[PDB]
Amino acid sequence: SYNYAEALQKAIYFYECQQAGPLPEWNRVEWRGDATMNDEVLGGWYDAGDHVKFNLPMAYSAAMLGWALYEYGDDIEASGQRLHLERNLAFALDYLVACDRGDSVVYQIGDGAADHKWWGSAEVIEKEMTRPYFVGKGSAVVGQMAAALAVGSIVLKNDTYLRYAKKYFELADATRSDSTYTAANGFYSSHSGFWDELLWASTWLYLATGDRNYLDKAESYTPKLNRQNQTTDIEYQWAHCWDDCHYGAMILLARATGKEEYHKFAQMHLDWWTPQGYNGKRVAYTPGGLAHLDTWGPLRYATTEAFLAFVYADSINDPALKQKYYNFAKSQIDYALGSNPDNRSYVVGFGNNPPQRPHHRTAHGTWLDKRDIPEKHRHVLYGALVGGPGRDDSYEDNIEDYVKNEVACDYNAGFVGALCRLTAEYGGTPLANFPPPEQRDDEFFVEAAINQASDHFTEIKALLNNRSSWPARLIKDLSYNYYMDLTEVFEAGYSVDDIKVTIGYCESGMDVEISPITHLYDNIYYIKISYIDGTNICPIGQEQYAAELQFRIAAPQGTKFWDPTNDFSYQGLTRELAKTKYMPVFDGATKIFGEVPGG
Amino acid sequence: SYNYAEALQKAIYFYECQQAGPLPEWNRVEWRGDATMNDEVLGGWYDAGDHVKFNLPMAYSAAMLGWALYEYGDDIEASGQRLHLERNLAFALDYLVACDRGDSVVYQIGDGAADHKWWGSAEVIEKEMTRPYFVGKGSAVVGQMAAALAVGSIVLKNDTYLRYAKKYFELADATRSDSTYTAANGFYSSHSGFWDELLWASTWLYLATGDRNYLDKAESYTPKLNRQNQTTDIEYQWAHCWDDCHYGAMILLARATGKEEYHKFAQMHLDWWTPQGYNGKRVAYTPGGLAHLDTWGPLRYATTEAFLAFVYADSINDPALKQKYYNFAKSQIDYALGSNPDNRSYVVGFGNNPPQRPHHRTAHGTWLDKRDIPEKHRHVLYGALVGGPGRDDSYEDNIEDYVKNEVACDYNAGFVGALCRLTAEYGGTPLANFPPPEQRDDEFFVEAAINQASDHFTEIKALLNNRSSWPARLIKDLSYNYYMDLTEVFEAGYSVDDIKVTIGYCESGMDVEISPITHLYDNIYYIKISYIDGTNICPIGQEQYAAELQFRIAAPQGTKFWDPTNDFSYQGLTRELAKTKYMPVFDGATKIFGEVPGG
Ligand SMILES: OC[C@H]1O[C@@H](O[C@H]2[C@H](O)[C@@H](O)[C@H](O[C@H]3[C@H](O)[C@@H](O)[C@H](O)O[C@@H]3CO)O[C@@H]2CO)[C@H](O)[C@@H](O)[C@@H]1O
Ligand SMILES: OC[C@H]1O[C@@H](O[C@H]2[C@H](O)[C@@H](O)[C@H](O[C@H]3[C@H](O)[C@@H](O)[C@H](O)O[C@@H]3CO)O[C@@H]2CO)[C@H](O)[C@@H](O)[C@@H]1O
Ligand SMILES: OC[C@H]1O[C@@H](O[C@H]2[C@H](O)[C@@H](O)[C@H](O)O[C@@H]2CO)[C@H](O)[C@@H](O)[C@@H]1O
Ligand SMILES: OC[C@H]1O[C@@H](O[C@H]2[C@H](O)[C@@H](O)[C@H](O)O[C@@H]2CO)[C@H](O)[C@@H](O)[C@@H]1O
Ligand SMILES: [Br-]
Ligand SMILES: [Br-]
Ligand SMILES: [Br-]
Ligand SMILES: [Br-]
Ligand SMILES: [Br-]
Ligand SMILES: [Br-]
Ligand SMILES: [Ca+2]
Ligand SMILES: [Ca+2]
Ligand SMILES: [Ca+2]
Ligand SMILES: [Ca+2]
Ligand SMILES: [Cl-]
Ligand SMILES: [Cl-]
Ligand SMILES: [Cl-]
Ligand SMILES: [Cl-]
Ligand SMILES: [Cl-]
Ligand SMILES: [Cl-]
Repeated sequence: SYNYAEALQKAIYFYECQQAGPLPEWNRVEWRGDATMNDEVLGGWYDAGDHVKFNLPMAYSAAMLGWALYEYGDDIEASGQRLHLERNLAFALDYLVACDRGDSVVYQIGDGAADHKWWGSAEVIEKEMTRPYFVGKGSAVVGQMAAALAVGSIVLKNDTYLRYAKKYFELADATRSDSTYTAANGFYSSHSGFWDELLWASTWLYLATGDRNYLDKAESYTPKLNRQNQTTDIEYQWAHCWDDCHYGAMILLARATGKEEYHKFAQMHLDWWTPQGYNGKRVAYTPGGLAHLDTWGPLRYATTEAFLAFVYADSINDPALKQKYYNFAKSQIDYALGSNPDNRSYVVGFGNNPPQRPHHRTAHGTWLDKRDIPEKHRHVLYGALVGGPGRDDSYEDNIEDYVKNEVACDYNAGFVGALCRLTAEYGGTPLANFPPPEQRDDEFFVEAAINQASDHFTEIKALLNNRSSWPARLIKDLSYNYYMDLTEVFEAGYSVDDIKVTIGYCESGMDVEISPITHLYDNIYYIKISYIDGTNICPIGQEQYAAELQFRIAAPQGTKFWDPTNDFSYQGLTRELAKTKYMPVFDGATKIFGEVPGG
Repeated sequence: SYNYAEALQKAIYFYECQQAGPLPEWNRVEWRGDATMNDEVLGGWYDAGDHVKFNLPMAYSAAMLGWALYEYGDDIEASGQRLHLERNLAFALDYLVACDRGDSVVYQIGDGAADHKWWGSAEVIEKEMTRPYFVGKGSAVVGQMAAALAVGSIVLKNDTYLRYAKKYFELADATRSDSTYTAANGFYSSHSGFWDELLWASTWLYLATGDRNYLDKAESYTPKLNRQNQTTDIEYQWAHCWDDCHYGAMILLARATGKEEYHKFAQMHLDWWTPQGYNGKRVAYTPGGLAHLDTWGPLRYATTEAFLAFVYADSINDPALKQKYYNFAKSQIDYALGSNPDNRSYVVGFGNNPPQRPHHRTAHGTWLDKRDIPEKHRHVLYGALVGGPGRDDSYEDNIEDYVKNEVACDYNAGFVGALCRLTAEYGGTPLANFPPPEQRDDEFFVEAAINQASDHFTEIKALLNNRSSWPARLIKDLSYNYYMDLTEVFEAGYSVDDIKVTIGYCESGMDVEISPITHLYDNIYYIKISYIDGTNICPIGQEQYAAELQFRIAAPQGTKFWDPTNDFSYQGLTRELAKTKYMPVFDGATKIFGEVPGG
């Protein structure tokens, strides 16, 4: 089968890849640093392969993580993953508490259009754009926030989360309107309305407190749910998801009240997902056996359903129904992990032939605001469940396909609960030395070329690069040195002041200084090129990743002695721009790349 | 009717505006310097409003100026213009001799297509492009060169001119082909063929030598001349012009031999030009009275025929014919001078309401390869006869109209000879102080703007301009100074070494240095911006006429003393670029523009 413990390990790690700054000390991702530190609310998760904090799918995802712990936290101790899941969840819940603004909440950080227009790493995005925030009291988003904190308070034994959960619930339930929820439009619009979120939140508050007032509230919301088409049944032909949690709330109410109506719903809905269907009606299935709800993120929907199915089956006694729901659930998870017509994992860094080009900016690690360069991802986004194949099982691993190769908090969330269930049952041993170290590239370096050369001068075209990625970062006090040998000038009967330093081109907006020619030792001299605000050299675009200077060092015109062939920093240069080690880069007084004459 | 001596004075001065480098000592044009000094053959005239040396019209123009002297040289001594005409002619003839290559000649300098694509002054064109030369033995071009030298040898009493007239004629007569005359195609293509040039050259050689053999040659060419349409007559329904000199040749042979065939031709030809016409055939006439041969350079054709008409009338005795031809001649010239429906001169810088926007590069004096800027010409192209009006006497003085407002060597050539005839008869007094000095604008200067101001720095955007025009020219050792008062620095406890100079932008290809901050006197200091090869600041285009530099002069970050309001070079600067006199420009050690503190 699969190593379900390893899959869970990675599936949890994914959330560490998504953390906004400040990072917790326990963050295990070597290519992530503090990012978006000027955000109006710190911490929390970037939503997908972007850098927007969208509170609806964020809170949804945390609620699902808390649900996993609530069902199976004791059952996953063997795998060693319980503590990882717990602290990863607190990280998000802390963000939700931090969004509190009294009569409203911060519900979004980032303008989605502007965020999406740019391709580059989290840690440098503030060099590209200012990130706005948005405040309101939308019942769906605030209700999902309440739900997340309620389940959170239970599994994390935390009074503060419970107090915020109640506050948020009262706010959503007083407001009864999504009219102040605007900034997520077209990305995470409230399609189903807010009645499902009030149901889901009050259900979890009932589970957290035992106060039957919340049970009464919860049940009072079920006649407000959307109907299946034009019938009197509650809608069941869809998945538990970021926009609609009434599905799982009904399952939770089945077990807590034992009432018939909730079991009838549960089995109607779950039946529609199974290959056997509900009275001849069923979700689309690929020939390969994937329950395929929609073009967008079909694995997300099916793996979340596998979780609901495991929980409902674990909660009933009928062996026929248990087997049917268990076999549906395991079949969807196993599809995602490799049991499909291509025998390939749809989880990054897991299993056989996993996706290698997820639509994920920071894991990609470009310097150029381009998706095609670099042609391979510089980092491994371990654990990320991709969108998945089409209705016909077709799929290509292509960074451009944000439909099939998107990754997201909400994709991973229900998938994590399902993997908890499968680990509990089959165990497995998590990877010992995970995550292993990545192969790194040079991050700060000069590329140089002989721009023009004559028998009295050397002209150098120098581009000081910031292509950092481990993590992408900014360095203000950047400089580099050009080392020369003046033996031939002295031997011909000339001196240092016979040699003059000039500039032939200085890139606009890169405030720059060049030192006088300076003695190092013997006949070896150098100039330092210093950028006053080196942070403007950053991997955010075609123009910004490198600063260009053209400088000339010249002997008096007409003369013939100049010999650049013995100059340390001239070594290996051609007419073509290339990386060189012999023009070393410094951060303040510390050399960070290259070599120096002697030492 | 007009001050013909003044018109003649100016018409000759036009050729001095046309001269290529090296210019003779006696050149009277303040806005012309040595130009195109890298040409394969030096001297000669730029053809038109451009900078090509086109040997066919150049030599034709020379031959015509020679003819003027031949007929009316003694008669114009009263005008004071004989010497001026003679040395101007000698200038062009010297060029024709210098074109000798033995079995071939240089017949063109500059590529017409390449030259005409660019709009700027003669003296800076080598910064723009590299000029080719062309060699061949075209019978028309070699023949015309021979003719010019043959007449020149007479009027200037010069054995070398005769020697080369004979050389070129023998080459043109042995080759009998225009096949190697290709470089001027589309500009000065040989349309008529070469038989007319051989007839013209051999006629002038006969008049120079008295050698009967040249007469026999000349007469032997007459059967090869083009016919008039389908008929038996030699073509008569055009003008003597750069392409076809058989008209003047027949007039010369009429007088030399007295033969009836030549007299018959001349009268037929001249009748076709007169208002009475020739047996019902006539050149087009504008209602205002201009014989209008063609939309291109109509004044050129009419005024050349005025000269031929004067010469033929002065050579016969029939009183009716004399009066008919003289009336025709004087009426064409007077039209050009202002006897027209607009009562306006079509000679630049002469008479009432003359043209002010001729199609002439160097006279315009741009700095940025545009016709429309500056909107008034910087220089007065005295004496230039423009193309002239349309068929209905319409005309607008528009730089863009290269049909109506073109000027050229051949436009002025016949014209000069006709003005010689008129001043001979009516005299007139030439202008005593001609040419008077031009009003100049500033040529080298800084435009500056406050690029950014802060409580601890000044940042300047500075453009060092070369919009030279009197004459357009190149300066290598260009620099300018930025002056500051550092009183507030010292009063706050800081030193000169606490003030840092950086660069925020340096235009590509402009080798520049900036001095350390330098003491002038008291608490006045400066930095000198020096361009190592300032000849790259030149008025040849939008990028070239100025070098942009952004520099910053900064006290430490955090300090509050910096005060630009007492800095000499800050006076008057705003956030928009403007010329400033307080950032003086230097050529080497010489201040060429602006003011210095304490002076
Ligand atoms: O009407 C059918 C069901 O619709 C459900 O809402 C879905 C929207 O109709 C669907 O367009 C949307 O898709 C998202 C996708 O979830 C996300 O991963 C991607 O980035 O953006 C897509 C485009 O917006 O998904 C939602 C939720 O699945 C209702 O929730 C449900 O009640 C209704 O039956
Ligand atoms: O075909 C009739 C006559 O043509 C004469 O040639 C002229 C060309 O036909 C005409 O196109 C050319 O026009 C020049 C113009 O003179 C010049 O100022 C301008 O810059 O460019 C135009 C294109 O070259 O003029 C020539 C000369 O008049 C023949 O010489 C003549 O024999 C013939 O009957
Ligand atoms: O919203 C769908 C999808 O969009 C992704 O961004 C686009 C962006 O919309 C467009 O402006 C830019 O030109 O191309 C990018 C890359 O496709 C975004 O990256 C995804 O997160 C999102 O699912
Ligand atoms: O040959 C006709 C006429 O052309 C003029 O040059 C043009 C040039 O051909 C074109 O490339 C450019 O765009 O505009 C200029 C000005 O019209 C040339 O200046 C004349 O001397 C010439 O008679
Ligand atoms: Br609000
Ligand atoms: Br590993
Ligand atoms: Br080293
Ligand atoms: Br005057
Ligand atoms: Br201070
Ligand atoms: Br002064
Ligand atoms: Ca909803
Ligand atoms: Ca050396
Ligand atoms: Ca001809
Ligand atoms: Ca000051
Ligand atoms: Cl990968
Ligand atoms: Cl690559
Ligand atoms: Cl040849
Ligand atoms: Cl008449
Ligand atoms: Cl003028
Ligand atoms: Cl102007």
